Amino acid sequence: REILLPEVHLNSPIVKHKLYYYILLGNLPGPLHNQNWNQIAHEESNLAQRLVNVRNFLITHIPDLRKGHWQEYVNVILWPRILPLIPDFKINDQLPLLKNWDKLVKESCSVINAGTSQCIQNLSYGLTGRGNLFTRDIDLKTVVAAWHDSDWKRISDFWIMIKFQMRQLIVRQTDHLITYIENREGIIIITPELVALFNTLTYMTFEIVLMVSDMYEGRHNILSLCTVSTYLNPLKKRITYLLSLVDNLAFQIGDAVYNIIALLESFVYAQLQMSDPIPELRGQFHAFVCSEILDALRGTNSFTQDELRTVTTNLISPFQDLTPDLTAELLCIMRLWGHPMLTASQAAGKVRESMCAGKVLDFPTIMKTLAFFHTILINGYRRKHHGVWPPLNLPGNASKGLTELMNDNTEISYEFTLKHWKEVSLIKFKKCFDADAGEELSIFMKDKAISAPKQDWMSVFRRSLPNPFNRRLLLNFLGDDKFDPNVELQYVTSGHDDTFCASYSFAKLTKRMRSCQVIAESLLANHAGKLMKENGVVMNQLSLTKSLLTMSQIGIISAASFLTTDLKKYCLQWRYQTIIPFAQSLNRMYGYPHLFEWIHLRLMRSTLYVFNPPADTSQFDLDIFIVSPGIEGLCQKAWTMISIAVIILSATESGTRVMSMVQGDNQAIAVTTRVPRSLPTLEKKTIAFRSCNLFFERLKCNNFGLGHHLKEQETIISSHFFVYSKRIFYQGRILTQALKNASKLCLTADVLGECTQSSCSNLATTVMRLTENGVEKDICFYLNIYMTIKQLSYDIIFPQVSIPGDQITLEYINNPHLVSRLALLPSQLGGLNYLSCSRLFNRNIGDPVVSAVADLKRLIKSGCMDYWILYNLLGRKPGNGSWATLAADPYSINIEYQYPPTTALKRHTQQALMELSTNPMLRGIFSDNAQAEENNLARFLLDREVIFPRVAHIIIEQTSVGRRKQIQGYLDSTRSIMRKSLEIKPLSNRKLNEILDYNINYLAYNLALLKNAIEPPTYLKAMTLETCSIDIARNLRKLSWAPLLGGRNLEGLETPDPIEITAGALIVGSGYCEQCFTWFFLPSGIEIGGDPRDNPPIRVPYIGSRTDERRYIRGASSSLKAVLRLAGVYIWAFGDTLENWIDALDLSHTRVNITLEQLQSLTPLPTSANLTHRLDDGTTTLKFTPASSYTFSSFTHISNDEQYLTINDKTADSNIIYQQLMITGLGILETWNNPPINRTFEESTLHLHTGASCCVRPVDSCILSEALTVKPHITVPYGKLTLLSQFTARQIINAITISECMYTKLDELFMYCGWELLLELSYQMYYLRVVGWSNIVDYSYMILRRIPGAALNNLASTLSHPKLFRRAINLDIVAPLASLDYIKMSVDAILWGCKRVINVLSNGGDLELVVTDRSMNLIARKLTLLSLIHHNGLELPKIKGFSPDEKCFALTEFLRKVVNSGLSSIENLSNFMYAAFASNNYYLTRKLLNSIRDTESGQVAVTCTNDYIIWIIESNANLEKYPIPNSPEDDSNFHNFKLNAPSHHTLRPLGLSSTAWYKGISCCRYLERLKLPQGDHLYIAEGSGASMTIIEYLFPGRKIYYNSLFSSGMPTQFIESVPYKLWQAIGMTACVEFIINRCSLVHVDLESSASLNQQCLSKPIINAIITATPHGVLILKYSWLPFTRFSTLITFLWCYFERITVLRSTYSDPANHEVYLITVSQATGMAMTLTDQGFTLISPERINQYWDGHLKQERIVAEAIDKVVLGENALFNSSDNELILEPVATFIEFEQLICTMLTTHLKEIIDITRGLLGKISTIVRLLTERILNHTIRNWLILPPSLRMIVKQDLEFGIFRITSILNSDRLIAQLTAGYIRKLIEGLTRPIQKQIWKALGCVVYCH
Amino acid sequence: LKITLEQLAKDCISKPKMREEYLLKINQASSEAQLIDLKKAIIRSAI
Ligand SMILES: [Zn+2]
Ligand SMILES: [Zn+2]
Repeated sequence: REILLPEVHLNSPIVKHKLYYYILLGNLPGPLHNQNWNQIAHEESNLAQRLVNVRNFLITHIPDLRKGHWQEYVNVILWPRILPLIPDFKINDQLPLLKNWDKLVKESCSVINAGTSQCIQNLSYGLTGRGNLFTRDIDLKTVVAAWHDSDWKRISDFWIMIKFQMRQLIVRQTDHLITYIENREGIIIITPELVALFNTLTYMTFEIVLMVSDMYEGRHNILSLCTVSTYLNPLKKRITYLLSLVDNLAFQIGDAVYNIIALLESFVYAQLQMSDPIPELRGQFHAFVCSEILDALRGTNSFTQDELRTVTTNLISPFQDLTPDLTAELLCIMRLWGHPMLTASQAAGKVRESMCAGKVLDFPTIMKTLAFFHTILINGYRRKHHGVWPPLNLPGNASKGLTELMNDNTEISYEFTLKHWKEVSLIKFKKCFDADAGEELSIFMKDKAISAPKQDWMSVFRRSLPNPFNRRLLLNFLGDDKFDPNVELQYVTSGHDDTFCASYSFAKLTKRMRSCQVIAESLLANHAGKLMKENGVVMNQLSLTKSLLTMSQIGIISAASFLTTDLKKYCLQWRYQTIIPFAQSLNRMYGYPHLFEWIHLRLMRSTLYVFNPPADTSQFDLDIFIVSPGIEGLCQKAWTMISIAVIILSATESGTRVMSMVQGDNQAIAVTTRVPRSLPTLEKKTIAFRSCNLFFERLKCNNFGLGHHLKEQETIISSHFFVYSKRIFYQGRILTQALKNASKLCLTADVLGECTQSSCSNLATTVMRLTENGVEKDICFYLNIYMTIKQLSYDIIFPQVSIPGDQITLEYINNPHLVSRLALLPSQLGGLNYLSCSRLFNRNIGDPVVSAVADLKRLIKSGCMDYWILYNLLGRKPGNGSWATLAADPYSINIEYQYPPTTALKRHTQQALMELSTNPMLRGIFSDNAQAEENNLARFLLDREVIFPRVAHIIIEQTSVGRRKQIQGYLDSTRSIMRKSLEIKPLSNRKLNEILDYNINYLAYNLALLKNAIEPPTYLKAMTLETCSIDIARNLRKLSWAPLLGGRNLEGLETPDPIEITAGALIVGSGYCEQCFTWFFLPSGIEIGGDPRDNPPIRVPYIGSRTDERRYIRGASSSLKAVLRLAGVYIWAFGDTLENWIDALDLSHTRVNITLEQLQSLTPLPTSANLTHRLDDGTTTLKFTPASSYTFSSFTHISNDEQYLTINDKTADSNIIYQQLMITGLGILETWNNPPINRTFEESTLHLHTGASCCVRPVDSCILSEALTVKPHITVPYGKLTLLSQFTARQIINAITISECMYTKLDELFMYCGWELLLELSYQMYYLRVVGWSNIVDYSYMILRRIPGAALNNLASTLSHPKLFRRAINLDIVAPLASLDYIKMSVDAILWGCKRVINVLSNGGDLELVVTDRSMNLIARKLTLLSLIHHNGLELPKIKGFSPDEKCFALTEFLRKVVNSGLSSIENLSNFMYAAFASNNYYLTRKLLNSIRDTESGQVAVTCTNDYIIWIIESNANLEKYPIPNSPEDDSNFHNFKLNAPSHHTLRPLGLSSTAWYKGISCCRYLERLKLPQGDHLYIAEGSGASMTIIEYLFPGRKIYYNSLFSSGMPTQFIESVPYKLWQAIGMTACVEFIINRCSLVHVDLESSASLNQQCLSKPIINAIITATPHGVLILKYSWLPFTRFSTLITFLWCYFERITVLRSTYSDPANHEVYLITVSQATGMAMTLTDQGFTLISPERINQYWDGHLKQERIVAEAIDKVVLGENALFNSSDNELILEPVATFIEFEQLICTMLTTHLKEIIDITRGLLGKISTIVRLLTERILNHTIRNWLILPPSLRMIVKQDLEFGIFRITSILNSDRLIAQLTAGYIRKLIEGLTRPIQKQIWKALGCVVYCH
Repeated sequence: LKITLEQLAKDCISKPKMREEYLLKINQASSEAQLIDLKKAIIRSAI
């Protein structure tokens, strides 16, 4: 009662000892002990008394008390299952509680039914419209009616009731009877340790009833969920058949059933691998497992042939005619029969069968794998060290290894090291290498199992004829004195004693050996564990999932054969004399002798034991007993390294392109070939099969040599059948491993800190894994609703601390609307619902509060009987709160009940522990007044002008008190250890009551959220009409946190919500949506299970993108890194004041007490970190497996080809929302193709518009000065500047093994790019035959033409459509002369670069090699001079030698040789031999760049009707030509193909918005080139006050026709010009029908994204019929960015009208132009095009004219833009335009005027410093905008160099200040001392506007 | 291993007479090479 209720789900095994002990303590009608009973009876139990009462009850109560032979009266504890299933207590009158439960839940559902359906339907419309389809109806009410008012539930309910009764009885027992339920048809007896059942009688101990209750509730959950239409009748029928049959059999036999169930586990894979393509694997594993089942069945005497045959047939029957995923689910539920009961004897006997069995080892094999361990270690250490290898690595024969050593080759090929023995002998007895010990204070703060001393039995159990220990490693260590992590190790490795007896359960042993064990494992996994090869497990999650899916893919192309080895006994098979090679090697590698093996040694002279049959046995005894054999789970890291070694060896012993993954003992291998690419799949799979068979035979042979009885029980092979950690991978996708997690849908969470809240939490997360794979999302939403409802009911009726007094439970159980309005609001903002909507499509978070109000607005505006609760949330009484509470977590709304008790319990436990300390000065690590200082520092950091909780948390984390709290937080929280802590009773009495009544007070609070409170007037309007969540979230957070800080209102956070912002629309076939920018593609692809060659694309796997934007006398990392990050954040990268830096230094000086005091006036290297979002913490623990699902986010083809951000380094300010948007699109698409599907659905796209944003909220940046001068207190033990070009080339080509900072450049960039590439490759030359010029160019190009990814990034993010490509094609760096291409250019550049260097290499050893320890620069010089001799040599051979000076001597000799044969000036030969140094690339590069920020002319060194037509074809022009559709976008290169180049807009010279009429005059020119008959002039859907007018001005017709898409509300400019001259004298058929009911030309224009068929065919139909109502020619705007569609569109047009001629523009910037184009029936011609999709084109060569004309136009428009940014004109056509159709003057002192504006704005700024809106962002942005307009107006006053500067800046580099330093001309200086930074301070539409304005001005004068 | 071939052949062929004859050959043969050959032949006979 007082604390710590017992558990609810067992984490302890079930034995056969203790249950028998109970049931034979009394007379309840073989065993492993036959000793005595009355001894136990009077042996002080009182359970004898209780069970005497039980037997009295039973005997006197039943009639069959004394009869013949029990034939009426049978007790079957032999696992009755059909009996628990049978009506043991099925009498229909349930306890009135459960009926109330049903009433409440059902009523809540009937209430909230209609609303949630509308919520989901409106969610569907909002995203695309009517999702969640099947190829029938669902509803919440249908969910509950088919989930809970269907059969197979009453049993679960019954056992839940029994479980609760037993729990409460155990509680009462702890407080210090039984319950007797007499009734018709049964009798119930419940004891605190045993329960009885009868109606045919049985007994159940505590753990047993728990197991069976869990089993039943899980089974009910599974079958019930399968009743939902998602994964329907197949699995339902199969699971029910299998359940009935296997339960029957379990009764029929006994424990043996479990074995076949064990075999049934692995059985699925067999049934699953019957892949008809590749044979012999089916008949391998299927047959093996079926025969093994036959054996493990017959072994226990069932029947001979008929029963065996038929029962095996029936156990196989539930697997036929299924798909793989269903089988996987059926597996994960096939484990559903309760963990069997144990018996000590059998387990001890098996592990004895693993005792001595033979010293059969193959010395050659163990030596070979030793050599490979050596080479792996050496290669790895050389890799990361990036210097030399170990101090001594060459003891032995062969000067070739000695060459490898003295030369320091970073590589030792496996092929090589196979050819030798003892590749090194790192074995001595002197010293230590490359490591040290005594660190990582974490481990000892964690406790593991620990056994008793020598005298064990009397301590381990009762029933003797004696002393107990009951100790704990954690208590002992925390209460240990003079502990030294070092001296313990030498005490261990020294003289052993007989005080060590390890026990078996898990395994445990004495304190000192377990301590040294964990120490050694920490050392290994800390230093040596890092060196990993052949396995992708470096990073936590992304690397794992990515590597896995890439393996399963690289199996296939548009060569797959895996096999996997899995079991645990593998670990307990090794022996000493096959480990001491590696043990000794590693031991000597880390110094101290004979350490890494000692376990075996002890196990030599020791015995073990897993309750004991006593005759006489108390000491060393031979044999339920183990005598000195491996081990269950200790030290297994060495096992991992050795498995790595052996897999490498067996691989390289044959031609094996091997790839590996391994966790614990379960591992999976893929092997690959070089199969010829024309043979059918069968042949390729056959070659792969032969290869993996060779590898597998060799692997088995080598393992047996090493000794491993590896069998077919553990090794399964196939072509496409990966497995890893219970997650299977099949033909490039993760299988839907859902239903097992479905079986985790419990009723109450872990008991430690149990509370309603936490319970629902698990629910959500559990349902969340269910959301991830398989089942449709809506079902998951509904299921979460149902589960929270049911669980809230279960907790509100019969609580575990039930109180009859209060009325809160009364008002809850009385109305159902209340529980609904508590289970339908985001739990972060109060309530029991954890992320219904948003998390449904993303694992990320953003801000919970904005997502919470997104949920709330969605529900309300959809209708869930909620409107007034919002205002109540607003005017909610703000909770107590504190500086520190806000501190330790941001995103935090101050509410009373948001910390579950388990947190407070953890805190109290850890603090009580830290109260125990007799250690070294770690005592100071705990002080009582800590939390006061914590809140004090939170105040100091947070009671200022502008305060940010994110930086608050980061600083408080990295500071002095931070790591202190961290240490005191990294303790265990196990029930045992927290119970032991609570055995220190004095926590308090108050908090005791608090935790004792938690859920009650929580429900009382939320009940106080009854019908609305009073709505204050301000907020009433302030929040009404749900405009946008973010402002609501801002106001809510402000109002809530108010009572502490008040006036200040924190911001600087709250990125938006995905579903709130994004609107999007799906498209299939011909779809028209919201008028216009990301998009996802999905071609007509057949799902998994078809044909590898017919998968339309090359299957490319995308991953939830999680990037890490990571770009000196001592440099080794320590707490010094912590202070680095501290200062970097605390300075904000803008706030640089003496106060601020003094304070940062001070917080440092208090933090680092690691070395001596740190007094540096300015920590030099701390770099800027607030310019970015590089602020977070994580990545510490071992694993996190449950990745995700992918079955159609595989053929996905994303592309960011539309503008979202420009040339910039947003650095996770937008990548976060970008990451969310990508994952959200993927989830939308998958959900749209979730269930079993085909290619039946056709090519489909998804276009997400980001335009609909009710608020966007542009970012801001400013400063403040904090001052409250309080501090924590502690002292414990812890000229020309092409250098930018040089560094840029260095970093870039360094990355290949993002155009900012490459914008101010020269061709020297690619010069040095080529230089670095040539340098590296030249060292790789090693004088292989390459003559100077041509062969070096060829080999360079060949080594370049590979590894695309990095080249992709470079191309996209630098060679983009802005001036960079313009400059490039102007300098002839590239060459564009069918190539509709963008990528090849990239590599050409590099090649060109290299080639250019050759020319300088022709004469001159200049270019001053640069490097970013002196041996490094020496070998760099060596590499360079090697390159030089390789080029300009070509007269004599040369030899390799040493690195330091040998090649230098060879160079001097070869120079003296070439003294008589050269090209250069001959003296410079000596000067040929005649090196710059840096610190780190990124810092120096960005610092030097920001040092170029002085007004400079480095840009100087960088310094109408001429379009035409491509007259495609004529009448009957049939001559289909070859498609050559080679196209861009191989992989998703970054967002630059046509995004931004607005400077073109000056060539449409008027000041209006339409500006399209320029195109009008062009097309009218081309029209006048042609004759055209009487006019009707139809302009379909366009003309919006735009072009059309000019046409009549040049071509009048009769009876004009106008259309546009009708919106909420007419052509403007048309009326604005002509009608005076006039008066002088989304839908398919309705709109086109209005047109047909209402000759000459028509005008049409739109655009959408990729869909390989047309969707506006109605308009060609329009033209056909309108000219029918002649040769009236069309005008049709289009573009071949997706040239396929363009060719398809021209072929479709070619239907009727011949002589089609397209004409290009002259105003669109360098970009794929927006060119203007001029059978039997419509659908049949469309079909002609459809079947002409593949090979049908009429543009085989005209592409030549198009593209040379495009480059012409590009040059012309660039020249023209520079002409009009100057004084010249493009007239004789602007006047034709004007016919039809800030004002400030200019002075030289406009710069003085700008100074005036600056001074006035700064005065406003300093003045203001001294729903709502912004503060300094608004005024500063308006200042800059005003300055911009003023400059564009005063343009004509000009120091022209400055005009060129700002020309570039507006051309991407927007608005660097001109008059920087002259802001000098005192108070306006000191009041804001950051004037420089402020002066050092971009939206597309604004850019188009300013370009048009500049053009208007330059035309005006 | 018997029912292995049985389930496989049932999963492969459709003709009644051929199904019957094949199952007959399966349920009586006792030379393992003949079982492997049955597997190969029947899995080849699916066109
Ligand atoms: Zn759109
Ligand atoms: Zn908004």
